[PDB]
Amino acid sequence: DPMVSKGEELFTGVVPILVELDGDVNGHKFSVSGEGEGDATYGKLTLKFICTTGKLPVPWPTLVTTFLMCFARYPDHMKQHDFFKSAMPEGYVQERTIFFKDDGNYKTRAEVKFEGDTLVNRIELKGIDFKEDGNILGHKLEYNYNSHNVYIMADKQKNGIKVNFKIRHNIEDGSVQLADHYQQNTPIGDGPVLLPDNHYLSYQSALSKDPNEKRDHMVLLEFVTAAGIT
Repeated sequence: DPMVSKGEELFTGVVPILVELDGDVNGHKFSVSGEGEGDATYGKLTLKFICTTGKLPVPWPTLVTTFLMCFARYPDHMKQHDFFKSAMPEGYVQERTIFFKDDGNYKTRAEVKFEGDTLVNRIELKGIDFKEDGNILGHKLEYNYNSHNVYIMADKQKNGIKVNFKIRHNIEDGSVQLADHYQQNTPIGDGPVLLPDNHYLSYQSALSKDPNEKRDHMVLLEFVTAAGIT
């Protein structure tokens, strides 16, 4: 397939990744930069993020979903369903609203595209109506992360996709903080893209720290695999 060849070919080895995020949650402002690499053949992403403005005023786990679905491994039989690579190299817009149960919400806009050989994710995040002393601004979330499926459907009329899923973040008391994600993606170019049948991505994420790093930071290792079309 002369299309499936194009974006495919852009992802066949290890691709450098740059992430930049500008954030404001209840007027607490911050910036983060990330670097690493993705290897879509294996669905493998390796990233390190740094808060460049000082102390991150939200828990790192809350930003994992915000900080690259073009790196998903699509099985050969499901390659006609890979919208994210098909939008490349011109890229796509990824928008979300993240509703923290009994707390505030995040609204994000990102552009994901190539700059030369580097895959870049540029993000603006606004949070509002957070509780001062709640789980997010009160930093009551454990530094860990659960496996989760991400459901994708076509949104034909916007020439893109809609994605929906729930994240449960472990609270330090043994409870959980739900984060209800609503997502839309649409290509930046006017060229054709693959519009998928309903399917899902399986994510596994592992959080860690760099023992030599004094800045406020997070190391993220993610595996992501498309499924749900036999």
